[PDB]
Amino acid sequence: FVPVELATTIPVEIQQAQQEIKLFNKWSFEDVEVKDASLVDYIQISKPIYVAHTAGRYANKRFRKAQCPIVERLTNSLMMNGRNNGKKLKAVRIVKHTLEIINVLTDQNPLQVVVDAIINSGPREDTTRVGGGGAARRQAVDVSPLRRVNQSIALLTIGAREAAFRNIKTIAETLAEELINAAKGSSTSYAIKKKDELERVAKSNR
Amino acid sequence: KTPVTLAKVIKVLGRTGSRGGVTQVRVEFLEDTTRTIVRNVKGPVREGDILVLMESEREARRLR
Amino acid sequence: SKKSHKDKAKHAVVLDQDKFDRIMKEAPTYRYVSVSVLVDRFKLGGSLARVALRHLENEGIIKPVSKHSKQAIYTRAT
Amino acid sequence: TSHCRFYENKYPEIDDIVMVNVQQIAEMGAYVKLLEYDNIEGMILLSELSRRRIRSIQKLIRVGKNDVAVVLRVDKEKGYIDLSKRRVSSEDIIKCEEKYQKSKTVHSILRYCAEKFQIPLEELYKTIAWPLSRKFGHAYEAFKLSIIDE
Amino acid sequence: DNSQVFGVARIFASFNDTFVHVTDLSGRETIARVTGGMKVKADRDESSPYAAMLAAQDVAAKCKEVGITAVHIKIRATGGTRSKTPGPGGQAALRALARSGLRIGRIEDVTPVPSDSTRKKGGRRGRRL
RNA sequence: CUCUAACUAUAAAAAUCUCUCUUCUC
Ligand SMILES: [Mg+2]
Ligand SMILES: [Mg+2]
Ligand SMILES: [Mg+2]
Repeated sequence: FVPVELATTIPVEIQQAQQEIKLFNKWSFEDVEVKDASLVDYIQISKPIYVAHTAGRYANKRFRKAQCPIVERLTNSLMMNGRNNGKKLKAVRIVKHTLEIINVLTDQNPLQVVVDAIINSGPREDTTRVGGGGAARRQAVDVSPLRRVNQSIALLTIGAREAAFRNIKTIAETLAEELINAAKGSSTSYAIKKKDELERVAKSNR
Repeated sequence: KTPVTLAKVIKVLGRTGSRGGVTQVRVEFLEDTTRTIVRNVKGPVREGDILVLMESEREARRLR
Repeated sequence: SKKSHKDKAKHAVVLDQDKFDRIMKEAPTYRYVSVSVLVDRFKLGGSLARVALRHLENEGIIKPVSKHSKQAIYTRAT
Repeated sequence: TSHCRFYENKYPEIDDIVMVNVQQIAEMGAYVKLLEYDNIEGMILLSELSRRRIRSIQKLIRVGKNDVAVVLRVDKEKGYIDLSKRRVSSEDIIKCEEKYQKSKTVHSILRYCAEKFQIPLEELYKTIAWPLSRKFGHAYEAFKLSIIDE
Repeated sequence: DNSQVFGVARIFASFNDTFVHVTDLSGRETIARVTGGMKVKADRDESSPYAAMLAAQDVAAKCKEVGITAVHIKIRATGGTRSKTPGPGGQAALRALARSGLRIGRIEDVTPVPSDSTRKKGGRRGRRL
């Protein structure tokens, strides 16, 4: 379709009809929906971005974290445990491999899988340490949606890191299996397990 | 059973808690918006946001 | 410290004829073909996982997806 | 193989007494295995852990060893148990530990028989142990009578 | 009157372990004694509003199944010589009855009042915590 | 030259302390 005359020719799939901004020219930000209405407005699948990595002024005001690209936030939160500070390119490669795996396993256009996972892994009831001295008992509160998504993404990345540590399954594979098991109700995922523990300990200490 | 309800917060009635992290929210049930409750939220939130609850009639007092 | 793992043969590293046959047979019907996944079946130590995995690409037993180093992304050949 | 319940069902009942072993304490308390019933996990969070003020965290928990326990809630869908240790009176703890001692003693003999005949321990408990516990209140008393009366 | 089968709540609400105990309109036959401590464990939440809510729901279910539809509510503090103030669980229990189906009529305070007699517990200086 | 309404939910424990005193006048 319309091979445009250039003295420096972009390859075909990178050229033809790019009036179709997508993630990696592989996965579509269209056909992506959030199930819950609670986590919408705090998941930024609205803007299609070519790389989940962008130097944004996204920590100046109180809620500028809300409109950061969710896949970019997953990349960014992937870098943890000192030996990996900075190194955003490695995190981007890891998320790219994870996106590939999420594609080929359980085709299910991977952005939908990741958004479903973060939706179903955002804890809604937590506890605070109201106990002053004598009755050091924690009391239950409910969770703000921004806190929900942030805690879900942190739980997913920390479970991925824990699984991949000193193990033969590469961090891409571990993150992908974490996301897949989180998208379904599979209690084998670390994130869903800890989130369930949090919800249940909130229920116990209402 | 999962009797969760969605409630849109319309007012932030200040902040409370021991360390000062949890916030008062005046939520208004998305089903039958005639009813309003006050409850206690961990994490930042603005007006117009919605919340998911399991307990519905629990109008918890100020944390202290 | 002490070796509290007490694991088995820490994966097989020398190939066998039956191992060759089972890799050739079961290369499809497993959607994911990555070095760690080949290792997961206790069949492959890992050093030859990339090697045998490359050998599967001699008459298209598995099709590629990506060729980034430090991993391998292969799917069953349709 | 060492496994199987000591009492009738697999799930603990509401408002009963058990004695559990501790293996791990993460942040909210200790979710621990039970030695009076089956082998599933059940949690004690820190509020219902120490009758005295919460001063010694590891001294009173002693990871790896056994202690009296009381079950509050049961989730009869998945295998989750809510449990405590503060709420067992000084009068109670002794009967708690006596029941555990009896249950543990009856276990090993049928363990030996199951190992020797390669029969699942569940089958031996279903066949001989449970009807004895129904007849006599407890199986060890049944074996004491078996020494006396055939 | 469209045959609202009246009953009476007779809420007892102290600083400790509020009570909800429905009887007949004559105040003789018990219905749904279930108390504050029944539905809470730590014994500290005995007076907590959530305890009242849970006991209230249990009473509401039992009351609706036996046949009492409308319930007359009386709140009773500890009363006598002791502290004259309605328990914190009373409001929660009343609200919870109000929501859960059973209709409400003629709420009044029944907390007894002495003629300042039978000297109160504590001594002269009293509790000196 | 003119009028009486809004009311909440705090108590775990915390004992003791060695020198050394130096000043105001055009
Ligand atoms: Mg004092
Ligand atoms: Mg004082
Ligand atoms: Mg002295």
